[PDB]
Amino acid sequence: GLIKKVTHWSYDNLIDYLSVNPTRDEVTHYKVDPENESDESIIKLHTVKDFGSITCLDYSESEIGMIGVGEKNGYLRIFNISYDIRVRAKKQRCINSLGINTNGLIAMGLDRNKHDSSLQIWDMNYHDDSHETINPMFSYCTNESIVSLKFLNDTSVLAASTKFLKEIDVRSPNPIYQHPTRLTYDIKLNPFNDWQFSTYGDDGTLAIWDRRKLSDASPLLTFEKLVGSGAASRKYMNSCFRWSCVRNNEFATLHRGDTIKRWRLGYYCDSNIENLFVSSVHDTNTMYDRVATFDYIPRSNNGTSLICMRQSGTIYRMPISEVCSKAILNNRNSLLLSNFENTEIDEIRVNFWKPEKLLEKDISVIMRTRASLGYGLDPMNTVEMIDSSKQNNAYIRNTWRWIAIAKASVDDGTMVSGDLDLGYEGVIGIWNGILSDKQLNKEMEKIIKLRRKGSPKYVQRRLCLIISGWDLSRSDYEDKYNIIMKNGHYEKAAAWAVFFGDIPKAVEILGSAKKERLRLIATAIAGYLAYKDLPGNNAWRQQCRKMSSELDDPYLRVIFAFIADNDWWDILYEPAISLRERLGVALRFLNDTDLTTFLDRTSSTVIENGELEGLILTGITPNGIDLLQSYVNKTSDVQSAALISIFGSPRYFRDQRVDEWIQTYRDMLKSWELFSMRARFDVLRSKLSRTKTGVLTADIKPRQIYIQCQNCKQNINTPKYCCPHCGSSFPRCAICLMPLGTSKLKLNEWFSFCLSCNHGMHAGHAEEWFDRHNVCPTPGCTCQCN
Amino acid sequence: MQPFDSGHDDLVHDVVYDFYGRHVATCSSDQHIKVFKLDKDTSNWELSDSWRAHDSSIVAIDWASPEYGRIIASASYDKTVKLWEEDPDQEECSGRRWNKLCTLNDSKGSLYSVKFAPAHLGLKLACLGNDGILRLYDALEPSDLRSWTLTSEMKVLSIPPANHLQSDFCLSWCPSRFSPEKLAVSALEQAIIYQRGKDGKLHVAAKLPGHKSLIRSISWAPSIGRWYQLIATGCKDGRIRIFKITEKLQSNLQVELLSEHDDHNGEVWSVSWNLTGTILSSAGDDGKVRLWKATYSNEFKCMSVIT
Amino acid sequence: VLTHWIENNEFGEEKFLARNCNYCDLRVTRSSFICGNCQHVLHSSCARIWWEIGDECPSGCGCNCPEMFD
Ligand SMILES: [Zn+2]
Ligand SMILES: [Zn+2]
Ligand SMILES: [Zn+2]
Ligand SMILES: [Zn+2]
Ligand SMILES: [Zn+2]
Ligand SMILES: [Zn+2]
Ligand SMILES: [Zn+2]
Repeated sequence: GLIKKVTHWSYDNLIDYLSVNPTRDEVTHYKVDPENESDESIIKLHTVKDFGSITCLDYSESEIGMIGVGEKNGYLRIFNISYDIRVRAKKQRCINSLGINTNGLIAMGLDRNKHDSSLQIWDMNYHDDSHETINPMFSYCTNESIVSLKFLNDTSVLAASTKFLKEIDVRSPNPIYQHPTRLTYDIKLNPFNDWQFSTYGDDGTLAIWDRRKLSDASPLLTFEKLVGSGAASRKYMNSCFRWSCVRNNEFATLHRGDTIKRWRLGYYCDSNIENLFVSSVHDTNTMYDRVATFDYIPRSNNGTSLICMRQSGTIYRMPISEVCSKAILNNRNSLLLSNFENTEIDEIRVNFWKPEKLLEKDISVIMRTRASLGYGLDPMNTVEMIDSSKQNNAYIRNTWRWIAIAKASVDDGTMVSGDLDLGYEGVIGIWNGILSDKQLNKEMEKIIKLRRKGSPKYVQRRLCLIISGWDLSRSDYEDKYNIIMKNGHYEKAAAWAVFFGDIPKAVEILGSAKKERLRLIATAIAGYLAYKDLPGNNAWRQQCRKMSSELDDPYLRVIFAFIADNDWWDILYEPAISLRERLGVALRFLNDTDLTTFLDRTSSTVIENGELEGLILTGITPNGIDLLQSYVNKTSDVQSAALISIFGSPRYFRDQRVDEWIQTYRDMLKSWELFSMRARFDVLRSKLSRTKTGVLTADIKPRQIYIQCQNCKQNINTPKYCCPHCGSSFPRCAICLMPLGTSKLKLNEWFSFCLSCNHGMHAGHAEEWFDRHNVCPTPGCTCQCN
Repeated sequence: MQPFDSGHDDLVHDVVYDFYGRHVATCSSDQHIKVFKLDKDTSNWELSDSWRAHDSSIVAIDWASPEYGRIIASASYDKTVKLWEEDPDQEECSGRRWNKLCTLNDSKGSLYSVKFAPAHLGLKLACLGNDGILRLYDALEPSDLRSWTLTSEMKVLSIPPANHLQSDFCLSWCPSRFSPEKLAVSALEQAIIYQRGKDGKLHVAAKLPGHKSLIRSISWAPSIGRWYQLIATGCKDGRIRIFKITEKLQSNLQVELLSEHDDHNGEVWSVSWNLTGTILSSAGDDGKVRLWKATYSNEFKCMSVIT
Repeated sequence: VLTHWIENNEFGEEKFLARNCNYCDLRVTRSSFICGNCQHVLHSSCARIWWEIGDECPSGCGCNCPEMFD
């Protein structure tokens, strides 16, 4: 089987093909359309049959249709498809190779004859058609069997015998070189590099040769056992290696008749001669197995398709898949795709799941949008911004509400005074205690006795009520009820009334509401006041338990759970209600021996579960940093960890994880070009690293530059219009001729000193000058300062 | 999924984003580097500069951190590493916008991968080629960015690979500012994590097991603040191996495989992480790009598949 | 007046980070802004952007640069 691709014959975009069946009997001409993948593009035009057993084939590029056909008997049947002459050598033997040059020279590769020369070249315009034998214009290679030959140029020819590689010209009888090697079968020329060709041998050891390396003799490349055997045994070989016609330093080989490997080559010059080496190997499986030979198809936009002929002679068309070479991601969650075949690059912007929806739901772009909106800079502002957004961010709003409460407590002077700090602490730290016990107890009582205008741990429960924000008055409780009712959350108002115990007020609040369902719930709640003395296990409590099981609202769920049975333990473990309310109803109504167990259980749950609402229990402490670390492990949200841990870490405890989170968030803000947010984050870190004394514990950048005067070589200002150490005159502005002054920032107040030419102007003057100019305004400076 | 044509005359070998994400540089096999920028008005990629860089095909480029300026590395098959700095006062699309800085010729082999260091180690650099020798280049002088001095030289393979056998090399640095310096180095069927010891010389710290075939891409997941680090491996098999590296020779470190997916049925060419290490983009021989995320468990599950 | 960098004996990255703007963390070479109380650089564009919205030094040293740059 031989599929030979012929160009320069079709005026259209189609590519002509010449095919020989694997039994070596017929010659078929095709015209293949590259733009349609289906098999209808392979148009079978002509077929000439009964050509004995074909051993070689060639084509003439000068005139269209001249297709020489060889045979085993010796007849070199040269005819046209798009007359018919039958020539032969003077001695009848098998023709093993064939080449037709551009000018008209036609060579022929014969077997080994002692009294005849193998390589016989004649011209078509200078041959007599009345004789079967030929008139060899140039003859070489006596007593040798030439198995492969090809025309390099209009004069020279590269022929290979059974043992030598010969570069023989017609201008001189002396060949350029004769290299002794066995790999001398099927010389194929690279359509891009004219100095490179590839042969193979009987063992399949393919080798790429360089002509200039042999002329001077190692092969440029070798491939042990690459292609099929039978070179020295069978004269009918399937071409299982083809040079690439679409890009340089590439070729394709066929292995076991089913897979096709495209080997892409790399080249380096030791300094014209490039020492080749294999870079990448791409494997493509054919559509149908048992393929004998294949051929390339030059497609538009540097595409590749493979027309292949099977062992049965059936010809089909196998496209090459567009395999992605590189799929890089981005800080903005953008995917960039590069291909192994064409030039263009695919981009998936952010603007089985959909790609854009998955890139929009990732936490990277969520963190980017939150950082652009100003998340975490002010806790009350971020509670306001989260609450005025509907998605369903529940724990974030509650933990930022607690952070706002604790920051208001610290800013008011509460629980920062005394001999010990006790700032941003949690419920667990207050409850477990841990220099004298009486001294800390009396200063903690003094901490209680600051806003004064039957339990043993009353000097700790009150501190937990202060920390959690549950030390509010009953008139302010009525005001809070009015606020929650005005917000529209009637169920939360009812839940707070149930929490604070005034069940008739819960009935009054849920009654006369905007919904009929809330009125039905109010009637069910009111059916409890005249009912709480009942022993239980009755149909009303069963109905209330069923309603608690079935209902979707968590506030009414815990309302029904408290109404049906007067126990708080069904309320303290409900996760859908906020943990601040649960801690309020745990400090208000629970024995200390049970409150300690509840605190231990809830703290051990929230440390490992990564819940951000556990910061009420644990505070911003090392255990709070453990909580935030587990939250980062579960969620990959370093933004919230940074904005929470900056409140208490460098003020109180040096730990490496907070520094990692701060540096990561600063690099993320620089990555999204949010330099303003990074600067606000840095000044907020400096504000929140101040101790009670006032000493800044944050790490600041060291001092960078200072201004000299070159008359006393000192600083002109101490951390007037004259130098304060030598009295020399300061340089003036180049625009308004006003000097430098040394002793809410307006533009016309500081010099914008260039660090290259050392010439200073006022910033308003520099903006007005450098907007329409690009040179230093001083007389004799060439420095583009803007 | 709008495409843009890079304008190269040959294959495109490596495309990298910059730090800010608004610039891409595209190396190619026609010895050219084209830098593209994102216009905020037209919202389309446009060429900033195109220039002939090396004497062979360029296979890897990498941006430097912007605190060091606009520096683009370039490793190619002509055994050269060319470093390019952008001149601010130069015309657009002229070829003289990016000024050549150095040509590191210390490697006696055709290079495959160049990777700049993170922004906590210095202005370091890494190279690997078909010579088995790892080379590190530090720019120790902040006054001039041309005295690039070789500092570390570790041999990875015993012998250089054969002329005909194909082989791949890839690098990935550890971007953790609060951990000892580590380097993930892939050589054929071996993936080794180096570590900077107390003597200033790298040592073999941990080897990733598995890898029955060639390794086509190593990507270190960004250290967002977690207690574990992740390495994504694209092998010549179908396997996208994710390794959970826990660190606790300054510090010992353990390697545990987290996931191993055969969901491509071919060679995995490029695997790459996101900014936060949440989305893993794997491109394989099936023509489809598969995204991976972790939901409700440590094991990574599949997601949207882009073909 | 010539602007003189503080010759700080440094070893690693702070040698490179000495000559960097405190708003964008890029190298400053032309048209800088220098405070006197704190010795920190800014670009002219970075200073004209930051002082429209900020009040302290963007490096967070606690220096009120609109009132202490003299
Ligand atoms: Zn002076
Ligand atoms: Zn002026
Ligand atoms: Zn000047
Ligand atoms: Zn200047
Ligand atoms: Zn700046
Ligand atoms: Zn400052
Ligand atoms: Zn200042």
